Amino acid sequence: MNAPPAFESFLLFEGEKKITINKDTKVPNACLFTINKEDHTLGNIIKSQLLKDPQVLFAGYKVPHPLEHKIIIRVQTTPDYSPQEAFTNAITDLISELSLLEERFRVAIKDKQEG
Amino acid sequence: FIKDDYGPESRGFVENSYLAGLTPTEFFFHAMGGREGLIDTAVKTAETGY
Amino acid sequence: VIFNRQPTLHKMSMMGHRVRILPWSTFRLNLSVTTPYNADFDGDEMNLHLP
Amino acid sequence: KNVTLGVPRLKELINISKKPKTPSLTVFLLGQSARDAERAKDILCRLE
DNA sequence: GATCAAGCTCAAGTACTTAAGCCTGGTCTATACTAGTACTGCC
RNA sequence: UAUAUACAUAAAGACCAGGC
DNA sequence: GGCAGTACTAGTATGAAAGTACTTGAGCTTGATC
Ligand SMILES: [Mg+2]
Repeated sequence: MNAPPAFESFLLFEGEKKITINKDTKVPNACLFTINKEDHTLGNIIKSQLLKDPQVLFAGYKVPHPLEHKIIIRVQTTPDYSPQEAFTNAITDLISELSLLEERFRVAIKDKQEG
Repeated sequence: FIKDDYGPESRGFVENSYLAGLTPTEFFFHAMGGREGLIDTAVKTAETGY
Repeated sequence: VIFNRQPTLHKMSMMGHRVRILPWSTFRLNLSVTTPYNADFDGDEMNLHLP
Repeated sequence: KNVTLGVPRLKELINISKKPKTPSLTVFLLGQSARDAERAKDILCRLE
């Protein structure tokens, strides 16, 4: 009777922003992103792309609680590199990876069939 | 068992481990020693609460 | 809320808590808290008294 | 020496029952009758 | 100095009060006797 | 046009089964 | 056709507790009287 709807995990209702950016006062150049209606699929890709960036000192995510679906990503970069720039370059670098993987998987298919 | 057997097997010593498994009688004596645990837990609670 | 489990043997079996509202049907409590109430999770139940 | 302990002994102290299941009296010896077992067994016979 | 009666104390027997905390389900709840009313059969 | 349909009833007890 | 008797229905009436405390009875000792 209290079971939440199945669709409630990936669907946003009125008023919920997808992303919420809040600066972090503990630290200089630290920012904390809040992603609604996402899980470890999306959060883990980005964290692991941020740690390749040598100008990123810290990156990590957590699901605060499993029953509510949101991600919280802290990022701390070096001075004169903004933590919002770090998080955008991460997303464009995956897109430039996954667009290279979808093209290389199509070539191996045609090679595989009758070849 | 034979009358007047005081040996370790007749009087309830179980020489098997739960992994190798208890033999038939050792299973019954092990059940007699566990009943004394269930009974205590049912009796003592009503005294300790009064 | 105040939060209880019978029988209450000592006073650590009634302790005030701070509500957080989550789905599904069961009260949920930290595991360190299962020492005072002497409650393991197999079919247990606990009362809730909202002051 | 089997003495009662646990909850059955707790009802005795609480109720202050006149007759406990296991009344017992410990007895200490003063002089040489403390060290020597033979001198002690002598007093042992006087108490029993 | 002795005996009997009365009073007081001790021991034994009989009677009275209690036996965990909370919670969820179910099934089942008089019978017998007496009186009054209605229907049937007989004069 | 105005005004109105406002809540109560499922008794109690007994035994039985189970839960922690 | 009318009255009496019998039967049926409805309502009313009634083994495997333990312990402590109090009361009663019996026995012993002391005092008074012969
Ligand atoms: Mg349990």
